[PDB]
Amino acid sequence: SSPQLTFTHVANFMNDAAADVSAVDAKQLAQIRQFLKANKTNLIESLNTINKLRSTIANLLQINVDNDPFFAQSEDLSHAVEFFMSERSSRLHIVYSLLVNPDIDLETYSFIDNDRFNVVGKLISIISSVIQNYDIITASSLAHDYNNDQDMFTIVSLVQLKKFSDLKFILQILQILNLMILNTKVPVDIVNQWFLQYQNQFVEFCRNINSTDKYKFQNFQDLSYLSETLISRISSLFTITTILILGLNTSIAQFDIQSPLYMDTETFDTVNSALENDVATNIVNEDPIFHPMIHYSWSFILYYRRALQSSESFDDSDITKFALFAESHDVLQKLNTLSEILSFDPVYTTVITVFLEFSLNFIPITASTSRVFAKIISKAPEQFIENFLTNDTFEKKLSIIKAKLPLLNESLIPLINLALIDTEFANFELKDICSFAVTKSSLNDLDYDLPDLIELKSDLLVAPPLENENSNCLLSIPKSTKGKILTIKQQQQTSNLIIFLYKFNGWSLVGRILQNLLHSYMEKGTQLDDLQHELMISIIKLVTNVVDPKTSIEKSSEILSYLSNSLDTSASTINGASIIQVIFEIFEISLQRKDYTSIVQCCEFMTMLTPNYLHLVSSYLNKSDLLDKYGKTGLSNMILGSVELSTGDYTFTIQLLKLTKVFIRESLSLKNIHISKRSKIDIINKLILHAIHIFESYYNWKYNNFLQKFEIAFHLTLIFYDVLHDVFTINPHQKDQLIISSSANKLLQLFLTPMDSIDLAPNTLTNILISPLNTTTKILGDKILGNLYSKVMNNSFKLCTLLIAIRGSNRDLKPSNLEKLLFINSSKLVDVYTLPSYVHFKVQIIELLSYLVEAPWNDDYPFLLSFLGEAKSMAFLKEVLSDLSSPVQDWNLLRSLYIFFTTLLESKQDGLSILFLTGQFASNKKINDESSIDKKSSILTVLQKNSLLLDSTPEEVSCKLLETITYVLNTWTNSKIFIKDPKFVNSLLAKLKDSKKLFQKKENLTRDETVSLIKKYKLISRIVEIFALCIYNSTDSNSEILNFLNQEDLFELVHHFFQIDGFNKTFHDELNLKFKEKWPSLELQSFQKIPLSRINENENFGYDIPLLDIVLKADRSWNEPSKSQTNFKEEITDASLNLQYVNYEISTAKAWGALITTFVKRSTVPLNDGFVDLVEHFLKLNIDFGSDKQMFTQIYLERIELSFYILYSFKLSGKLLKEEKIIELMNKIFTIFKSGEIDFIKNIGKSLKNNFYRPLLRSVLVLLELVSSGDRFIELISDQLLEFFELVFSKGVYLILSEILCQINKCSTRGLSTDHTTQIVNLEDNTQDLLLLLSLFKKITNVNPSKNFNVILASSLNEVGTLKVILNLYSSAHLIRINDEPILGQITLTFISELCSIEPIAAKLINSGLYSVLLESPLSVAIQQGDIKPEFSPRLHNIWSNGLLSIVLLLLSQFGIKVLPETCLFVSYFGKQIKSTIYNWGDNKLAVSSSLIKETNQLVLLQKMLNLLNLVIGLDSEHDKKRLSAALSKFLTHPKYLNSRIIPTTLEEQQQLEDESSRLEFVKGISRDIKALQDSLFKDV
Repeated sequence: SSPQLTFTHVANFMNDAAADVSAVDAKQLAQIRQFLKANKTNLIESLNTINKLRSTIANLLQINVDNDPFFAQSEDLSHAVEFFMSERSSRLHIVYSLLVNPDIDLETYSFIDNDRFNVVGKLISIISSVIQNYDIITASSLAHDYNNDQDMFTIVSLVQLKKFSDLKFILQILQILNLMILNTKVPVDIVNQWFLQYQNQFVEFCRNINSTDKYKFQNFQDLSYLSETLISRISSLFTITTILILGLNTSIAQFDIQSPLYMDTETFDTVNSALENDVATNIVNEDPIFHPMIHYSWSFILYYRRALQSSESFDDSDITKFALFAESHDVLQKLNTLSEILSFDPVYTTVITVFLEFSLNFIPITASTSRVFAKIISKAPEQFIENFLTNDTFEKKLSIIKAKLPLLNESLIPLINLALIDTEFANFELKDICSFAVTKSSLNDLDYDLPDLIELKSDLLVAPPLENENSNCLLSIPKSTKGKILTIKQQQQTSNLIIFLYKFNGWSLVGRILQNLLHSYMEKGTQLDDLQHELMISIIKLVTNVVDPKTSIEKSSEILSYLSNSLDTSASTINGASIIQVIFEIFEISLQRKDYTSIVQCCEFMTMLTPNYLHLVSSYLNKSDLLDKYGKTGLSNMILGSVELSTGDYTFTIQLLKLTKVFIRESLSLKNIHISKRSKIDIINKLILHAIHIFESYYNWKYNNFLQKFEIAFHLTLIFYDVLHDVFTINPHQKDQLIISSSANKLLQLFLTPMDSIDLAPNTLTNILISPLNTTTKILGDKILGNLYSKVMNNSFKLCTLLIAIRGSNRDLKPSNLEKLLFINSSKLVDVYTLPSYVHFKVQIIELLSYLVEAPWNDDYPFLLSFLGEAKSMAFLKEVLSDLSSPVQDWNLLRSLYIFFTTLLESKQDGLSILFLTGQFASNKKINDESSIDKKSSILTVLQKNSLLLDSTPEEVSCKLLETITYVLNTWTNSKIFIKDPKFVNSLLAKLKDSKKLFQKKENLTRDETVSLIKKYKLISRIVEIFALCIYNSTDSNSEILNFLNQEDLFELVHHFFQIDGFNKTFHDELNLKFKEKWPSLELQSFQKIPLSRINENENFGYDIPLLDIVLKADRSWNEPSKSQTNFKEEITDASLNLQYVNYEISTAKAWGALITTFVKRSTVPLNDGFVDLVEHFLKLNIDFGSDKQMFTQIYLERIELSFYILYSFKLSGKLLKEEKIIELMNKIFTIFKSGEIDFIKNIGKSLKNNFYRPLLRSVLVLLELVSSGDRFIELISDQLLEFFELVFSKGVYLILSEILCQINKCSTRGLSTDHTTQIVNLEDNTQDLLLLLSLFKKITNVNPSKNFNVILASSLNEVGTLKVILNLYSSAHLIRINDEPILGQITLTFISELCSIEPIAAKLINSGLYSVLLESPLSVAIQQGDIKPEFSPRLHNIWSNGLLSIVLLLLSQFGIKVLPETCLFVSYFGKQIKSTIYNWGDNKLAVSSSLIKETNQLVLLQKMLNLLNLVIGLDSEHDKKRLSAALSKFLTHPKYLNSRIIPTTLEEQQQLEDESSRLEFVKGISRDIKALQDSLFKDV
């Protein structure tokens, strides 16, 4: 059936597409909109709804069984409950997503806009219904007691989850309702319903749940503190909703009087009566029914409403009672607490800011009010802050403060508090103060002349604000200063003040006041007044805002200069006077006295001071005692152990972690070279030590605020990952250049530990990974409350993946304990994978599993199937199958699943792979047979289904699908279920044919064009690999691939895939050069990426852009290049794509070569002319020096091999081809073999790279086997053939034999190393000298050579020198023993016979006298000694005997009477062996074989031939022939005697005797040959 979409998946998709709607796939977007248009009423209306355990939980859910079929038949009831919660939350997620961004579906959005207030009323009714059944029925259901205890625990846990989910549901509905009713005119019906159900149901519920004074484990503060945390948010949101319904508007920053509430005279009465009833019955309960904000704002609403009308009647009877109530209930601190609780969303900050701006008119600005305003308003958006600061009422109230400014509590403290709103506003109000107000008890001390206009006739000394009494510092007012005297009460609804106009700076005054406060801080001690202490903290915070990096370094420096003008010069610890030193002294004193607020504020100051002033922070951290110094515990640990571990607040720890993050990032920069490396290294090491100390213990602390625990783990996992990533994934050829290398090494040592280790860092990481299975983590970590937990989790997943990758890249590192922990906790990750509420954690889990499986284990291998089990593995398979087959699917999830399948197929996890492929466990291996795959529960079915959607599927997903298919095909299975339906092969062929976008490839490609080319290459490589496998496994079943390969125009399509021309060496070399003059301290290769794994194959080429951004963040040339300057960012981005392009081009060339090779191997029919054209193309490509740049010289080798085998395949078939192409190929192969990248002449290549010229040698040998090419181009043919012949033969033979001389004696002063055993397998003489050279010699001699060719050959041989090296190698054979026998002489005779076969060479060599020279050798004398028999060395002895007889016979036959004396002396010297053989044959007891018959026939042929061409002992006299004939008559009559005398001494003789014996052939050959020769002799005589 159809899987059908669910609300959770649609909500996840809309969350993904909430940023950019156009960025998502258009078809998926259209299908999502089609789903939305069908479900328009089910979003909200379906929420409304007006065997004992299942009935109890069904009553708990307040929904019928048949209403939820998924809940009905779910085996695990917890899964059904989780699914129902997820669907209920996802409906409102969809509604909120539509409200926030209407562009997702404008048709469904309009369904809400036209029915806005009906939806609002429905939301209020739903909130009331949820509150009604929150505890009335759930508590009764929990109170039930049937039997068992595990069921009771499960029911209790489910009830607690349901209650917390109900609270989260209320929070969600409140968020949506506040979004809807904002800046809208609320009808009086909604107002009445809200003001009725708020008093009737909401406040009592909140108070009852807050105080529960009206199963033991997992019910402590881990549970009770949760409800108190949620109820506070719920009450704050009720307060905000009540404020919004009254008519607050953020567009005008004022209450909307024209709302229907105030135009109705009856609904106004109900609200007024409700507030009056709340006021009049307050004292019974100290907490009012309505928040003091509501009464406090109603006071102003009533005042404005009365002022709009004419009559007022009573004034204080009704207007002022609400104000008095609010003031007596401490409205300001309640407002501050309300602002603090609602900090998660920025809208409520705007609401409170506009409320404060509205209330400005009725509030005089004082110390407490200014403090509250600074605390609240400073977090508002910039536009609302500007609106508040530009208000006319605020300006008028600020002018009064600024009038009489230097009065401490009156004006100075409120102005300092107001300065904490905006930095530019503070600068404007503090830079140019132009008023000085002085109060004096006695007027005699002032010499002023005279109604308020006075003048000063002398200089005046006035003590500055908060000046020490003993200090001599005073402020001087010059004479002739106009003054104004004020002695009357302030005119708003004071002492004798005198105000002079005096232009002075306020920053200097504030700095002097701060120094004075420091002096009293270290004099009195810790008993400083709160007013002074808070003034000090406020001044420190103001300077912190001043020194913020958001300010320009110039103006920050100017302000800090202003702040230090009036400081005392008595201090001399550091030259000059600075406010930074004052704040540092305050920090040290506060650290000594354990003052939490002061240290927190100073740590914030020092955290924000780092980016622009690092030479001060580093110096302080060196001098201060906050960090450990040589075995001495620092002040930070003293505070953490005593103060923070008892109070439960860890603001200082989080501030320290933030400082660590900022310090590391600023130290990695390039503008901080003026700071020494050693200080930075020491400080970074100390900070990393502190961070590691914090990491191993924070998880067991007690937290008053739960979010703080998320704020710590977020900062810890963010520091480790950056340090490890910047070091272990960059700079392949170095390991310690970066300043953070030591910290990275120590972190790697701590995280990766051997098996026996028990270190707590891997345990903490693993505990973080499996957190979502906790109840408190499920509740607090939900996305409704916030997204900090999700960031924590993705950081942890990234860190764990990076650690596994780093370990896997080193063979020396043994398997770590973290991987064993992950293997043990592997069934706890499948649980997270299958959780309905966690669908944004699937890709990361799958990637982690793939990385874990890919890791190599040497000693012992852990099996995933053994850890998961039989039940947990099947659930994983079901979830994976459900994910694979969905109507709408995520591309990232599909890609990750394909990568996971590919990785699992390569690994040794055979059980899991078998389960995934076949759907059944590997334990039942007997089931494996034909049709033994469960089609319903196998990945193969889904692979087949998705393989046909190549056009719709994106190219990455399809290419990885093809990788998985190839891995399935090549090794795991032989039955090709894929090719049963030809649709797959047809789709592959269509993609290959229409993939012709590879035409231009050069015409100034853009970035997107290059990316598309890369993807196309990646797809085509996999396609041709699949085709190669399909054609190889089956010869003729895939007739369509054969037809595609047999087409006429294949060559034009495939010829460009074998050429690699997409690399720009000049571009890649000028970029590296130009990077070292702009920034000479850096080299571009330092930022090169390191490939750690194939799972991250896409991001493995080029340079790291984030690291370059970190290093060069402060450089203008990197960030804002000019028009006349190069753009290094874009060039580096381009250079990273070229490497990937070249890599995939080479891969595609390799795959195409493999496919063509495997096609040519099997084909038997004659090939087309397209392959001749392809061979010509390959040879020309090698002509143009395809390896001069050393561009992956295996392309050269594969081209050579392809050309050789295509040429060789023409021998098996006919292939009648013209001689012109033969000549072209022959000339091109000569030009390849001479000079160029090949190293045959230099003799260096032959010893090492013998594969670069041996295919060429066989190609030359077998290409000449075609029709003889010696007629048409006989001139060029002869010239090229002679050149190639001499160049190969003379040089190779001379060099090989010179090397042999080197191993036997001193050839070129290299040294003498004569020995029986040397080098390996005759170097190349075994193959390169006798397999090819003599064969090509014979081919030329069989090619009808001309006399002029022989003459030129002889001339070249004389120029080189011949047969001297032959005698030298014969002496080598004398001095070299192989298998305890001299075997190198078997080829000397062959070479001699080949040389002597032709007349000119033989005639030229005989003049040098080969006979005596070869006879003088000791082996020749040993052979001449006689008594040589085949019993000793049959094969070799017959070989040399036949060789010498053949050469003697041929020379005698060819040459005339000028050689007869030489032959006569040769046979006289060699006659002893012949006589011994004759005597042995006459005496019998000798093994005679076919070789002996051949030797006897050759001797007989030489005899009478040395006679008639006018000696031979044993054959000259006729008596010898008579005796031989008598012996012949004796033995020829007894074949059985000959068979008995025959002894098989040769393998061929043994084989012949085994098969029907050999006596018949032996006797027949002997009889025929001997009778013929005897008849010839008798006729001649």
